[PDB]
Amino acid sequence: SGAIYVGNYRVVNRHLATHNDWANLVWEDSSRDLLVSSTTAQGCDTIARCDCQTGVYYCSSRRKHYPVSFSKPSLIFVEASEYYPARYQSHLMLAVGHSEPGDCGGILRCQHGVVGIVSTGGNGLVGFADVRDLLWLDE
Ligand SMILES: COc1ccc(C(F)(F)F)cc1N(C)C(=O)N1CCC[C@H](C(N)=O)C1
Ligand SMILES: [Zn+2]
Repeated sequence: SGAIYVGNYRVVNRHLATHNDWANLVWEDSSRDLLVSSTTAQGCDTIARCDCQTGVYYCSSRRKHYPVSFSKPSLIFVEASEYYPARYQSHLMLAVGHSEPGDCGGILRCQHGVVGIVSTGGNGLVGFADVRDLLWLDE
């Protein structure tokens, strides 16, 4: 579990979104596994605007942060689940890093701010849904 709070927005994995997220929907994209809902309280997370390929992510299954090198956002094949059929997930970045089911939602950050959230992995890999291209999160 986990979310990004920036301005009047909450960014979560689309497969983990709640009834409240869907009743206050701003934008969602099944191909990115993202959903953004509106909030009453003001969020203070800073979104990174960069092409960093190094950062640190929070891994709940180890209660630890890990430094990682990660790939550029791209279309990557993802296995079927109770939430999606087998498909290409867009704007996904992979790193060699552990992860298990509930790790979805952990933040990846670089020196500039929030880069994205854990959305994939499996077999010793973890993937991140990138949010750096969503320029409207700041306004
Ligand atoms: C880092 O995520 C994982 C962690 C562990 C596992 C494992 F292999 F153990 F079952 C799997 C994953 N994945 C990849 C995963 O949870 N899903 C399931 C829900 C939908 C997510 C999506 N973006 O489509 C993909
Ligand atoms: Zn950066």
